[PDB]
Amino acid sequence: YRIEHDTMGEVRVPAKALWRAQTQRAVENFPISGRGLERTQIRALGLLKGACAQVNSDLGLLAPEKADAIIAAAAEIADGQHDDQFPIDVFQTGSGTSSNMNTNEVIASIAAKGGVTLHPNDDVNMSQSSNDTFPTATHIAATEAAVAHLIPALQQLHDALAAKALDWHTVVKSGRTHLMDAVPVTLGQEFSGYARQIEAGIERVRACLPRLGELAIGGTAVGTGLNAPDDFGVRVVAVLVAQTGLSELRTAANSFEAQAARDGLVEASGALRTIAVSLTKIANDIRWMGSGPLTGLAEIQLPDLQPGSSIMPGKVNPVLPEAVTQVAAQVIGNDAAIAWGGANGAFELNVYIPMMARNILESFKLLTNVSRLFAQRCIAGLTANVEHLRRLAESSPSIVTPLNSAIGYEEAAAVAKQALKERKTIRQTVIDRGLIGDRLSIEDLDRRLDVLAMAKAEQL
Amino acid sequence: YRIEHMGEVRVPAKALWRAQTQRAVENFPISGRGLERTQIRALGLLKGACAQVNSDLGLLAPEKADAIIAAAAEIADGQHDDQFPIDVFQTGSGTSSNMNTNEVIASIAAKGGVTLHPNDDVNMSQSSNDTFPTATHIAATEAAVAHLIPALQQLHDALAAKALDWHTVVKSGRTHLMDAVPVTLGQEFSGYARQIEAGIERVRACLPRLGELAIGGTAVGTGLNAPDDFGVRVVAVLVAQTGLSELRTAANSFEAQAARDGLVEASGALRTIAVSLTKIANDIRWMGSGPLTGLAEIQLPDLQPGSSIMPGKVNPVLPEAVTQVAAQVIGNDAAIAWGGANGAFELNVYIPMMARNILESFKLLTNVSRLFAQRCIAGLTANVEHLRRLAESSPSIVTPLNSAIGYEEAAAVAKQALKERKTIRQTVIDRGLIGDRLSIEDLDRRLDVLAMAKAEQLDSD
Amino acid sequence: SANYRIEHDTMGEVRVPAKALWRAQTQRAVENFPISGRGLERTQIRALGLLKGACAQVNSDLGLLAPEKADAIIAAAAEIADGQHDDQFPIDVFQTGSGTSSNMNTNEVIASIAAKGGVTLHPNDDVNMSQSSNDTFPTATHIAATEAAVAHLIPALQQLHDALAAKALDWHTVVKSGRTHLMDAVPVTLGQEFSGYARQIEAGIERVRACLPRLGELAIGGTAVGTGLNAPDDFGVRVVAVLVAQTGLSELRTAANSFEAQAARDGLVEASGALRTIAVSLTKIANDIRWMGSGPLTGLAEIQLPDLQPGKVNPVLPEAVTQVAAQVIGNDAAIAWGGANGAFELNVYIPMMARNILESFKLLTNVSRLFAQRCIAGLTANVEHLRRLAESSPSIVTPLNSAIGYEEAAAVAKQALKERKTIRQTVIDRGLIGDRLSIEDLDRRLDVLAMAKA
Amino acid sequence: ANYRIEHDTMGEVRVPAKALWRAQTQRAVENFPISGRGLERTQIRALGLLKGACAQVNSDLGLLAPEKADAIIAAAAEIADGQHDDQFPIDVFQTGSGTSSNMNTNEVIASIAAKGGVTLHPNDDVNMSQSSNDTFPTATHIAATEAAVAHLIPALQQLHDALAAKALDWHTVVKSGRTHLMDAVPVTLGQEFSGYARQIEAGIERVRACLPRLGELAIGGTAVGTGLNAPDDFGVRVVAVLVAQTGLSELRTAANSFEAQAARDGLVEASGALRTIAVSLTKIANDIRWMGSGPLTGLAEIQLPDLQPKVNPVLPEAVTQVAAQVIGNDAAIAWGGANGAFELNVYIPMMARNILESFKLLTNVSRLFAQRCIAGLTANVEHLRRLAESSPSIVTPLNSAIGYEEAAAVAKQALKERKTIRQTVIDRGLIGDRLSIEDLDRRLDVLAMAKAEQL
Ligand SMILES: [Cl-]
Ligand SMILES: [Cl-]
Repeated sequence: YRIEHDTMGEVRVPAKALWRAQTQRAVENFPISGRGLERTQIRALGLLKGACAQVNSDLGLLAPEKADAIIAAAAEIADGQHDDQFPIDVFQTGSGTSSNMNTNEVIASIAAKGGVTLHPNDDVNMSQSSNDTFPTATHIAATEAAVAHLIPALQQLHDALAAKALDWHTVVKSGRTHLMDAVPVTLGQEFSGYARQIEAGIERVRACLPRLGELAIGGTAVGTGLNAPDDFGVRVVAVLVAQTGLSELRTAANSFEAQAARDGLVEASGALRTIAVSLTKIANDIRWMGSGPLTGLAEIQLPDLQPGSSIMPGKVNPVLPEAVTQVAAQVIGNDAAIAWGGANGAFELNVYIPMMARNILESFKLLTNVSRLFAQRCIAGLTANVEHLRRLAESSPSIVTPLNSAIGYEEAAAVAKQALKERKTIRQTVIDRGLIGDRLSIEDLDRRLDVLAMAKAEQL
Repeated sequence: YRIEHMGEVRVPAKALWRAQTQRAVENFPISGRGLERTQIRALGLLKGACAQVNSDLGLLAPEKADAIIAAAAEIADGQHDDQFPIDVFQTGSGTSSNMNTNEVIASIAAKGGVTLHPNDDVNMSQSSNDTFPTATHIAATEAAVAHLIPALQQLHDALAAKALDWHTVVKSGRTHLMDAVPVTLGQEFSGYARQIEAGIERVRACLPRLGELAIGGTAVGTGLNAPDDFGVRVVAVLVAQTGLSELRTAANSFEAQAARDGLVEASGALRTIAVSLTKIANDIRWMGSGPLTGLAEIQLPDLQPGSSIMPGKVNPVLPEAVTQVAAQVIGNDAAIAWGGANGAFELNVYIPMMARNILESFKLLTNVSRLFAQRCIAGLTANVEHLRRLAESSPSIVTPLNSAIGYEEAAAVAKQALKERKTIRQTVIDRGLIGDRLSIEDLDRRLDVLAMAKAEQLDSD
Repeated sequence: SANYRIEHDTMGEVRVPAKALWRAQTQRAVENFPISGRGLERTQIRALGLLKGACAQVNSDLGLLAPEKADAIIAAAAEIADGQHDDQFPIDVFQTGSGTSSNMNTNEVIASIAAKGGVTLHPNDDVNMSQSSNDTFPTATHIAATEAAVAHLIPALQQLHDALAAKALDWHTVVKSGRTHLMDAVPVTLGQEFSGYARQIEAGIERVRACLPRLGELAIGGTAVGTGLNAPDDFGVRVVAVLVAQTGLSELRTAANSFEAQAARDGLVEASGALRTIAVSLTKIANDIRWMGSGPLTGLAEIQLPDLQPGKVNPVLPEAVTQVAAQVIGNDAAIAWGGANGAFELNVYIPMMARNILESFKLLTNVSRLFAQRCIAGLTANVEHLRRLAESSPSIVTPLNSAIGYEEAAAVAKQALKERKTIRQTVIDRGLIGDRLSIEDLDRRLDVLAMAKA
Repeated sequence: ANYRIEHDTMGEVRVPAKALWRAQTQRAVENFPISGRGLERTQIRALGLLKGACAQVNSDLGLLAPEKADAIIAAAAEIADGQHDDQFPIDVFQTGSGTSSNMNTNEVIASIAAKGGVTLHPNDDVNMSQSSNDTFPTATHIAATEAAVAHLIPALQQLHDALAAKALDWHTVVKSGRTHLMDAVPVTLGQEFSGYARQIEAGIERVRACLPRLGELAIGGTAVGTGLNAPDDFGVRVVAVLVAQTGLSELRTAANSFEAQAARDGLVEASGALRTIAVSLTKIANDIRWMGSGPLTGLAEIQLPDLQPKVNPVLPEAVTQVAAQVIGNDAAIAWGGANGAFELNVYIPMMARNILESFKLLTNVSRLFAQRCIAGLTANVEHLRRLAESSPSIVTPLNSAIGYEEAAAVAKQALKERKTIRQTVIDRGLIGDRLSIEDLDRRLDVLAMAKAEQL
């Protein structure tokens, strides 16, 4: 432990700590959750501070040697080398000013090790305020999370579902509506439905990016840009785009809206929440399809991933659909916290940013990781019980309707009843009731009862 | 009372519905609230378009189809809103309300001498599962395009007009509710206007999927027992007759019946708009707070006496209506997502509940946005001189004095200005700082609070 | 020209529909708030009428109001309470958040009624004597909610509990396979499952009763801000005594703290949490029941639900129940949102909170009785099918754990599935009948009804 | 050499050489890398306590050899104490029964015992008489009950006491009431704080009211609630040991063993109380930051203690952000709670994460709020009295003498002419037989108008 002195007081910080006094005071002020910023927010703070130093150097406001040291330090933070140097609670001052100062202090300590003296506020925070920085970092992280990680994971899941839909194009089975027997579908058609939900999910995320990517940087304390260069925003954004390749980043359409509100995070959480709703449907159908082996639906077999029960030997459970539906619940909860924070800004500043940031970035992370796992450890290895599915379809009261024009709906209903009673196919029941004659050939019967043709699947 | 038929069922004399509707009436006495006029309208539009297409394809006799088209137009025109008694909380496919529509059409046609079978004729090529969701998405799409977006535009334009009027009305900023550097009222209102403009963008961005219709998918999405092009033909007629260009056949017919994800998506946009409106309305009632113990920045138009007991008091009732509507939209949004997530296999069976909530959220936001615009925003007046005096008295504006008198003396100016409740300018003077290091002209340039707000400068015209 | 008359308030003159019993302030509110198109419910109008009568009674008792005026208010308030004048309450739910407009609606309509019997009442000075909207509208709201809880919801839940409990008794020995993670588990009885459902509803009643000490708190007497200004010091205790006497609801009480009772609506938030928990319970019960009724061929086909429209019946009441639960969850979020956002001496989200909490009580009340009477009571069990499912679960190997150990039991279950044999046959075929396991042991242990430990 | 082979009924698994977990835990490490966060200290504590108690009872009943039971009890005590938290690597977002974390505890106990020369089978011995399906929700409800009783209620009591202390200190500090954000009649700062204190007091009542069901434990129901493979009194014996060790008398066996496993309704109920407390805290914190606002542009009614380093209301901001998180967590909890199927609700680890977090946030921020914000507030007494006297609504007690409509005209003219209400009553010639100047000055005393009660 080393000793430091702010105005006014003495504070002890850990010897290995690169943060300084203001960060240590915040550590002492907010012992609330014990959880600090995630890797992605820390990275984005590093990206922002490097770009700001670049621009301050470019405009002749910051000595090049100082700028170069900030840029080098900030690069180390952005590269994830100092994730342990950010100890401040998520539940901190609502502008995120404490984490902003944490970044400035850590950068100055890194630079000191290379022989360059940096003032955390006067140099590392030059042209910035305690209010346009943390939300800028939040939107960088969220935009990067969307574009570089979530959309590719969703595409991977989409592609897995679509491949199954193709494999199972002719795997006929009974539809279910209201959980009751219905006319035939194919397993491929159902999975093409799941694939569309994920594809629409990607479209939903893409549609929020024009506003998610808006950055407040340059608006300084109240959105007016006082004490910054007039073009600071567009210059900093240009550097960030050039360096990251994230072309979705842009200066805000209105500098006051970009600090008074965090509506872009609320909008984006809505898209994540819709994806959670879709994933809930997909995962719950899939675990119901896999239910059994003997007292359930037994339509498909999920890959085994681990023993199911500490007490019931040999049982295996749909653990990936469970992870997906729990993740979806968490995204829904996080979404409510985000909206609550978003609605409650006042005048020139929304002061729920650290909480909103935690929730939106966690939702991105959970959906990204569980989507890849779902695709790779569950969807890819599904196998269908093809004969079981076809037998139930061919035995269903739902398929007697195309018999009506041959034998009348009365006799069709009798066929339906006897088929259930004897657990027979409709076909065999028609034969056993002696209905094959000049009225109905066996070839006409097989045409009328072609359950795959009833599913009306496009041939390829 | 009349008797019908299984049977036997008693139905009110002047009722155009028949036995199945009356059964549903007896099965679901839950909320006492039925379909809204917009949903009834959409069912009418859909039934008329289906009859047109069945007629075109030679599946339905022209005189039967003509009778359906005439009856459906009456329903769509709002002539029979009292003929749909079934609870919202009905069978989750909306099949009861679908049959309600079929029965009412058949009764209307009967009065014209034409006999229609509610199922075989009016429900021809349709199922108990692709129709109610189609009508829901028609209603929601119309609500978005024909009503909500124009109402939001009206509010945007009213906010933007105030931003323009108040372009030079300088005041102190507030961050964390604490004194901050100068802004203008016009800047704040341009921020509010952007939030509403962004709200319109959000609604527009959900329309490609909100406008997707299930019609043609029949019982499970396969289109069994309908013509293969039933969907595209019905959509063609609907778009031609209504002008609702956003309507389209669904990209995937199973997704369009197994899920209502487009309603969940659209509710998110409405919910974000509710979040924006909460900010805007809160700020405005705080700006209007007082008259003497609050912020007193602006005056809201009086709309009614404030209090049954405190005489003369007037309250920010339009902001209250807006923030209460926003809470309702947030609650409706949670119900919609809950319904959306819980479909099974080929059918989501939460449609009537989801429909009730999404359409009510459209309606509330539409109506309160226009009232907010017209009865509050349009008539706001600013206490211009009060605002400016507070800005000119702020410790936050001494910074541009630093390069003239040093930051230590600037802090002393700040301290003294507060203690004496004087402006910074007057304090600088009262401390004898005006000499050859600082002329009065220089002082006024440095302490120009409007320039500190950095408002955009307009051109010479 | 003869379509309207002129009324006035402190803001000026207002044209009012000629036949309307309301006056200037109601009419302003009609024009200010055309938002949802829906006004106060019957139950809300009743509680407002009841409250106004009770206030006039107490003002009469204390000699503050002339008995002739007091009697006219009490007479008119009773007409309002009984539902004679619901069409004279046109104001939207989404009005000023104190309910000022609906309070004046009641004052003005009472004044107009009393005018027809020859008595002149000032809507503020007489009908609203000793009162504010800020204590009377939350009081009317909590009266309605307390009444909904005690007189309607709890009895409806008890009816549902009793229907569930009767099935648990009737089906006490109907053995079936338990399911966990949706996969084949050890035996249970249908009766045991329904005893679980009954407990959830019983616990639901316990949750509603636990909120009553704060739901029943009334703000009446606090007037403008909670200080009681312009009311007798004992106005609250006296009005509540009249209320208790007239309604029979002993749960109504004066607030513990008069400032908390007006600055916040925390008791409505609290009560919504109990309703939301009940919606969560109902979702589980209804989902299980529609899955048990599923199929028959493609589903579990465990039970048959009564057919209501008009054998493969759609589970229409489970669908109504789970949709109602979704609504209660949505209403609950709206209520908490309004609840959190009070400022200083007043929470101004009351009409919206009232709309949602009263609707949640109504939906749960009505759907629970329907569910109990028209679904639960007439359920029939496919007893032989259920026993066959119980017998076929590979997890019936579980009671052999103490005899052959977890790992060998797992090997048994897997082979039985692979070779399509019973567990008993597989235990035999694996040569496990020996020193530490006999056929007698299996007859004892593999008995599926005994395994359910009923 | 950096790994070893372990096995389960699904096959062989490579496990890090130094790890005390075994095959099923390692499978779960690979199956669920989702959030990157595992069980909390309190959850691992409760799991350790529970395994120890189970071994004690199995020993008592002669079902488990004493030296095996002793080894389990000793290992479980080390886990409970926190010596092995680094041995619990499994994600929160695992199988929804918590099977993986249950086997995590079983495997780590087996490895700890092996070091002392005792061989335990993770299933047959450490998991004897148990399922994940009764033990994981039992450990969850133990942890939740302990959080409520030993941590949250004392934290709320501390906040209540700090607020009540201000209500006393400021009992006669008169100010203007505000309703709809507009000028109302007088209140005292103390009266307002007595309202805040009651909200927190009611919050404690709300937490106390959920304990009879929060404290219900599924232990003994094993796989589905029937108690199969467990002694008929396993549950009650285990609960007695837990109550004795923890001192938590609120722990109890479940009223119905099927409800206790098929649903997690007690967590949903408890979250509702926490959500209500968040709603209260939001009102309290908002009022306090608005009272401290400005000073020039705001209300400037009170001064908040400066914490870093015009002081920003950072603790009210922490409180309102925590409340938002509690509301979010509460929605996640209800969602998981609703979606059980048949004999098991499979959202337990997610529901546990969220309810335990909500307890923790409310506990810690309530203590910080009490000590570092509420206790040091100072009132601007003269400014507050000036606000009270300036409100035009102070005309209200004249209603009985001049009627509502005239009093309204008085308030309107006072505002217009920038005069006091007293002068305006005079200017309008209202002093007469129905209102003397002595009555007027009696009725307009703002402290008296606040009607603060005798102490
Ligand atoms: Cl297809
Ligand atoms: Cl390790």
